[PDB]
Amino acid sequence: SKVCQVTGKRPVVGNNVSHANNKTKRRFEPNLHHHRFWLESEKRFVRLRLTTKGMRIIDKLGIEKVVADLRAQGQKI
Amino acid sequence: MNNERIYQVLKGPVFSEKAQVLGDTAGVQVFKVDINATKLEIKKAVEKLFGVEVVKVNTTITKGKTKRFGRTLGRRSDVKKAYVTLKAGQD
Amino acid sequence: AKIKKGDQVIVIAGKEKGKQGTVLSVSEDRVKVEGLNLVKKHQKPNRVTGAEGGIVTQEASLHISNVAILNATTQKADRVGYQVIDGVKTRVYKSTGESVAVA
Amino acid sequence: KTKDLREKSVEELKALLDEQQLNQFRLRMAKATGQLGKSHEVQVARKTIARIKTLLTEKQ
Amino acid sequence: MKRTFQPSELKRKRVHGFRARMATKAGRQVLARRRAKGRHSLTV
RNA sequence: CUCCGGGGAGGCGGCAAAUAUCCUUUGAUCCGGAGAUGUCUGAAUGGGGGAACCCACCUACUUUAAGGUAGGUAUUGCAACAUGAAUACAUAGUGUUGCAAGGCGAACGAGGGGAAGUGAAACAUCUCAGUACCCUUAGGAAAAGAAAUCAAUUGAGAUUCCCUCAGUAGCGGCGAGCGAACGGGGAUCAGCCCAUUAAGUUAUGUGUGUUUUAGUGGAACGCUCUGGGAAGUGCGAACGUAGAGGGUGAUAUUCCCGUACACGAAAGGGCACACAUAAUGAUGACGAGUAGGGCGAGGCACGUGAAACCUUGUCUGAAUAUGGGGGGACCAUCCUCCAAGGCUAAAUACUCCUGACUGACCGAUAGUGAACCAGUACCGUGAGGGAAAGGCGAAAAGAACCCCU
RNA sequence: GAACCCACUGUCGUUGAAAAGCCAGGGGAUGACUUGUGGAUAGGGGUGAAAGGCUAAUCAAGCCUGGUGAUAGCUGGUUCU
RNA sequence: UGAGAAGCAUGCUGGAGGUAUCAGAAGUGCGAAUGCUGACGUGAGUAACGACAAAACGGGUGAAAAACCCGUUCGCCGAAAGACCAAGGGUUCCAGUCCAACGUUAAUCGGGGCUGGGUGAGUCGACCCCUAAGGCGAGGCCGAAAGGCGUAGUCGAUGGGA
Repeated sequence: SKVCQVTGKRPVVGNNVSHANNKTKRRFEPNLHHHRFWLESEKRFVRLRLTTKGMRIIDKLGIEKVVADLRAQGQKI
Repeated sequence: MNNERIYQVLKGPVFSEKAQVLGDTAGVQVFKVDINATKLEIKKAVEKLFGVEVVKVNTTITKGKTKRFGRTLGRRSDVKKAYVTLKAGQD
Repeated sequence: AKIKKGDQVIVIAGKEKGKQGTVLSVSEDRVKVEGLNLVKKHQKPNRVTGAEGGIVTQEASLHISNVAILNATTQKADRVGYQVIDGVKTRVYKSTGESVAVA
Repeated sequence: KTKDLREKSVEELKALLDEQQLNQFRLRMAKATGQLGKSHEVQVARKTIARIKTLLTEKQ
Repeated sequence: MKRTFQPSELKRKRVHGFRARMATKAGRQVLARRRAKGRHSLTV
């Protein structure tokens, strides 16, 4: 499923609004992709499905802390 | 085998023209038996509870009839019949 | 209050009012008294049991509330109550309080 | 009969259970043959078997 | 002339059978509705 | 079937009445409580399968022939242990043990998705409407809840529900329509914590009160007349902390069951409080990918409108008490409060069920579809649809026997 | 040219023997043939040597339940003195 | 009896309820809606009694015989009007007894009512072993939820195996 592991972002619902104010249902989707990150503590590559905001959070906090937080939450990585 | 099941294998004898002729001319005994009895079970039960030796056992199942009593419709239960052939002249 | 199987009672309601007798059986709210409330029953012959059918007279059940306990001393209809004498619960007449006659 | 059965030991109760089951089978045979006039015996045997089973479970 | 109903027990039970109904979410809802209404026969 | 308690003349359930056996004052039937047994299918869980069927393995006791008995053998998650690749440590994987979950069911709560008929006298903005419907999930209620809140005589003090304010102020192809808040009056009333760990909640065990699961006693009317039958007429009498209700051959406070009242529990269960332990609150120690901003949407009575305020799909991004949020574009002053961490009862919503009581509610074409063997008969492959049918008599006393056939 | 598969003409039937038939003739009959059992394709979809044909005696958008008691400036009806 | 919706008294039937006056509340007056439910008329003793071969007589039983049973003649099918298997049905199978309802007439007859009886496997079929089309599917990939696909595997005869 299109669920970001780091942030939990998922597709949401909204409207296409035209020039005559006709409305139709639409979905806004996240910028989700698969990425391999190096982990020295375990000496391995970990593959995560995440967003660019998640990448920014990883850059800010470090791979070790984010991976530990996800494991504590319950994700198996 | 358990004597508890041995004493329940056999229900009762059958009285009819076919059974009478078979008993008179061939020494075959016809029994009503439990619906879930086997030929070996019936053979063992007959030998134990009648002091005779059995050569072969034949079995058949007749389905119960559907009866209408007044406005109510019911069905009778199925019956199993065993033909037991004794050796030479016995019983 | 109870009218027992062997009690002697007097009829207070119906066509037999004023007649006394002995109870023969009590069931539900109906009681039969010996020689009272007779009917003529037409019986059809029965093949299996023989007993050629014929007209037979038998007692018909009466409602319990139509009979009352008969008091020996006064020969008058009375009512029954309950009293604990010694260690046994006993029936008594409400009119006099004496224990109900045992028969 | 329940009081009489209570005093008996487990072995005696089991032996009487076997005897009563055999008696029940024989009663069924007799009723099927139609030579028995009284029918309360089968009910007595069945209830005695039930009593013996209950007493055995209680004791063990 | 040939009419619509050509019976066959194996097909009948494989299509409308009890296990067939239990196999799917919608079939379980069908069984629930029939139980709530009190049908004497839930399935063919 | 067994035991405990109640009760004392009958009883072997009903359509469905009968004979026959039969059981019962060494106490039956029956009523209340606690135990024993409880085949097969069904989440079904040893494998399979067209539900109530077919087939198989392991252990232990018996067995002599080709059997019996008693257990165990599903998946997923978590924990401990053992074993263990590419690959050297490792890791993945594999296995054993222990614990937990799945399913069903009336309505009410919360959350994810989400129409159209219709109205606008056409119709696309709008309305219908966050309604119908699908999906996930908790409890006896849920949710919310202790101000980065309102107000503006410079005051009020957490949530929730009812009456007003008011069809007012506003929104709107300024159409049709939608529709607040402040302030006041009530119901209820409660605050407590962030790792030296609070209130509150849950399970077990003990004690003090209370209420339930059978039951017992319970007053007092005679004569006369009509009548098939008296409870109805006429004459008089009694009880009433009792003249509620039902029945009895027609209308009964004194004929029966009862009614006010008094009394009653071997055994088991519910509730209130006190106390002794377990867990829980609780991976939480002042809140940074945070507040704020550009772009596109959604919510607020409010349709981007002078649009303040809340959520964010995407791109960005501070200060941090000498600080920061709000007071409806926005600036200055003043007032007020401290977000990016939590727990919390009552007032509130509902009835598949249990006991009692009631009705200017119906009385067999009515009232539930169904007073009766009805979700049955019957129709359809199936989802599904779906009837009609009450009344002898007080008591069967239900017509012995004769005649036509 | 039989069986088997079709349906070109005419009569009869039209509250039928039959909600599509009978009788007398007619076409293919080793093939692009006929047929049994068990499977797959589902409604704005399926399948179609193509007729808007077929999709359970129903098809220019199947059936059942729900929104629902839809709306109807239209037609009918509306009970004693 | 009154101007009306209607009121009053009484003979017969029936066998247990009814209710003045003044107030009060309504499921409060039916001829029509191709209205709804049930009963019953006219058409009328009218149409009709459903392939492809056809019946006649003697006797028997019986309340009753064109239709049943026995007998002597006649006719019809005979690559289906005969014999059998699978599918489907479920007691319709055999014997005794009965004719209210059914059988397009009658019925002593019946696939009709009631009572009893009847199916016997190492070699026939199923179960079982094996797999096709296809279904399901540990892990796995994907998707708001529901769920979709699929590996190992497991089912699945219309086929192979004494």
